[PDB]
Amino acid sequence: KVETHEFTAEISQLMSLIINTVYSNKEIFLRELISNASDALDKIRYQALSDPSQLESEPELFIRIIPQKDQKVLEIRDSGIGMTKADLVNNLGSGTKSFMEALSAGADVSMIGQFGVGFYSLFLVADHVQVISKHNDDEQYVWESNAGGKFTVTLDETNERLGRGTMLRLFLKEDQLEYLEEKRIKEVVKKHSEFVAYPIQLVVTKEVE
Ligand SMILES: CC[C@@H](C)Nc1cc(C(=O)N[C@H]2C[C@H]3CC[C@@H](C2)N3c2ccc(C(=O)C3CC3)cn2)c(C)cc1C(N)=O
Repeated sequence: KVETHEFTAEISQLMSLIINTVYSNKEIFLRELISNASDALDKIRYQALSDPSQLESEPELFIRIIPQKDQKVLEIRDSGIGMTKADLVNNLGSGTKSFMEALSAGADVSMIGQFGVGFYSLFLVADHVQVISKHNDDEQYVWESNAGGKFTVTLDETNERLGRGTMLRLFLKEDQLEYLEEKRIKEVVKKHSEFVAYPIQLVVTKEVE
């Protein structure tokens, strides 16, 4: 059963801004999303210093990028802490207002991650997103959205089990399909995410002839 919720007004306004801006360095979306993954992996790793059974839901700590060319979808999966349904309905934090203000004063989009709202840079290159997530002691959910208006949260009894962590599915814009290319992904990872302290896997798929 689907639950529908409205974005705060400032989030809808941020989305509309990002999805329509003409920024010439849109590749930074991948850095912002890998930084969120890294942070989520740090959080589970450090909780597990007190309580190592927290890692049992998925013993590997990794980041995994899966272009799906048939679907025009770029997936980014991590085995970090994940998000509770509460994180998914009410959000985490106000970073959103503080970043539109910042843009007003000439701030660069590349600085979105200083304000904790790096997730939304994905709308530089995508017009729809699914967030699949699984937190310890809660269920697996799909959060889904176009850019502005409503988002939905749905109990996930259909998809592959994450074990623990998060998978973003970016539905790429027709002008940004280069982020399905292996060499483009590799060089953007190496340029902006060179010092991430977790392995970054990239899946290349030979599709059936
Ligand atoms: C603890 C996780 C953190 C370290 N990393 C991540 C953070 C995020 C992230 O930003 N999600 C938030 C919460 C959810 C899911 C996407 C988006 C932003 N949503 C919402 C939800 C609600 C609202 C609202 O208007 C409120 C109703 C009024 C706005 N936005 C993500 C997506 C992943 C990771 C990660 N890879 O693990």
